[PDB]
Amino acid sequence: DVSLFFGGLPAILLKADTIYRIGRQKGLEISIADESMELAHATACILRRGVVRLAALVGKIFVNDQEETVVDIGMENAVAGKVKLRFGNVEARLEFG
Amino acid sequence: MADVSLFFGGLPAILLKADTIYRIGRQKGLEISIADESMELAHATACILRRGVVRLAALVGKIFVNDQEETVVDIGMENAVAGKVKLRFGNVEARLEFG
Repeated sequence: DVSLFFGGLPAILLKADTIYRIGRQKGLEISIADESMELAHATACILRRGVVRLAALVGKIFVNDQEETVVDIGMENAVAGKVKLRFGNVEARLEFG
Repeated sequence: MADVSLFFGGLPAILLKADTIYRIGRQKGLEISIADESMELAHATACILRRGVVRLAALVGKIFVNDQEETVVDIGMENAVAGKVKLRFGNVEARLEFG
């Protein structure tokens, strides 16, 4: 249903009822080694069926180049089923199935 | 001082460490796992945003700060009375205490 793609990783198949921790800290669901990412950068969740919530913690988040603090994203917000994300200076892509 | 602790009734205080994402929910194995029906499995997160300031973000569940609903909120000593800030996660009462 909702997949998250960072360069160099397998697609992350986002599951319900799970808090995804995103940062440069090791041992997180999404640990990215890039120096532009904060140790505790952000968190993602499935808010309800087909809808992902992203929340910025210590790091900044951009959705299609617009800064957001907290944002809910579903297929209706996508272009050709995709959304560009950026965490610090690290780009990623969400895809809705 | 820059000590910030989270209290859920009759649980030991959780002292919040910098650069750490605290998962808050009913799911077992989280930093803050609370067995209450009104807590969602993936309810919220807390993290030290900067010295003496905690950011809380509501995920699946709702958060209330001194009874006012918030989605993302930053809380430091300026929001405390006698060192305390009242929080609610769903129907679960909690408080932040600032050193």
